[PDB]
Amino acid sequence: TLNGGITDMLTELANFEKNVSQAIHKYNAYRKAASVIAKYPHKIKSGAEAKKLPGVGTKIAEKIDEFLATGKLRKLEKIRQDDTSSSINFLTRVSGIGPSAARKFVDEGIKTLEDLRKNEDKLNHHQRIGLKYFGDFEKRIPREEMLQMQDIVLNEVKKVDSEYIATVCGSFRRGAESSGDMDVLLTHPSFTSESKLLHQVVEQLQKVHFITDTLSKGETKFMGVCQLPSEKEYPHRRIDIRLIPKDQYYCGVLYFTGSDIFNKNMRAHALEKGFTINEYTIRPAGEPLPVDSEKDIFDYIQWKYREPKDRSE
DNA sequence: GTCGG
DNA sequence: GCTGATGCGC
DNA sequence: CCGACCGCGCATCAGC
Ligand SMILES: Nc1ncnc2c1ncn2[C@H]1C[C@H](O)[C@@H](COP(=O)(O)CP(=O)(O)OP(=O)(O)O)O1
Ligand SMILES: [Mn+2]
Ligand SMILES: [Mn+2]
Ligand SMILES: [Mn+2]
Ligand SMILES: [Mn+2]
Ligand code: NA
Repeated sequence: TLNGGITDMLTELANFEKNVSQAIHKYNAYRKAASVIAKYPHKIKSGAEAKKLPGVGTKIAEKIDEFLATGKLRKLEKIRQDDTSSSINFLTRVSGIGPSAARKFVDEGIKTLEDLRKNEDKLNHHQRIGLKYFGDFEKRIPREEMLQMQDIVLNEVKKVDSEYIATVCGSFRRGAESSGDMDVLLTHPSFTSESKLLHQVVEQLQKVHFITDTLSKGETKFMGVCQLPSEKEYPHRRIDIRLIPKDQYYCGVLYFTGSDIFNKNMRAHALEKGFTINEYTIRPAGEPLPVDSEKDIFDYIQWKYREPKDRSE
């Protein structure tokens, strides 16, 4: 809230570069700037003050100067008013509609939610589900509901087999008071880096009607929809489940706890210490080093350990 | 769009 | 009917 | 001043 007007501005520019310009590196540049400014403990008075921060450069400092002077950004004003930009931006809020589908739709005059309904036969399964739950998927999930969801998943998992271990990661594990979705990391002793495990868990969650819909499902990843049992229905929620080798659990939990900016910052700092981190391993790239805890990974790269609650960048 | 090389 | 190409979310 | 900034699992379909 300290520099919220600035970070909101940079976030809206990011979304434009992602959805309309299809410029993913600019999208990420804007987000890294919004992130670093969010962390800045002073109220920003000038573009030059902001330019001191790593990731804020010449062009953002200028935009910051204009925002500070006028209270707005002319570039954003023009985008908002541009029918094609505005429509593409909008359509990409449907899960399953990305920059390419959005732009194709808009070129054919499909431009609003109603139009998508009028044309559901042009949508694939994922997009039809995105449309069906459009409002629900933009609602946040209160931590109290996440706690009930956790209990359902952790118990139904234990029903299928007691050696399974499910861990809710993402913003929940970082202790956020609300979450955009539910991210679940799954392990079983029989699946290691050598050695239907996911399908058994998915189908049970379907059996007790927690999982309502499927977006994508394979041997190691499930993307779908779930809903707490009900009164007014609870909203339908996005749920992601990943099955990962048990001996790669801690790299996995580190990664899927995030945040995504934190992961970016860690993989870059890793390189600055001779290491390379991914979702599965940490390597000097040579053999995967041994890991028994998240802190093991912090140690290797000489960072002070950070509890999950301190990785929300 | 930014920054280290 | 198959599959390389690519989109999507992450 | 110029390139790196992750790369992958899963679904779809244009082009044979
Ligand atoms: N592009 C990316 N680069 C690096 N790491 C990435 C990533 N996308 C996702 N991740 C990682 C970190 C997230 O915390 C985690 C879950 O990704 P997520 O898409 O569920 C976002 P989350 O952090 O859970 O907040 P929320 O909005 O859902 O409440 O997976
Ligand atoms: Mn999440
Ligand atoms: Mn989300
Ligand atoms: Mn997720
Ligand atoms: Mn990857
Ligand atoms: Na979308």
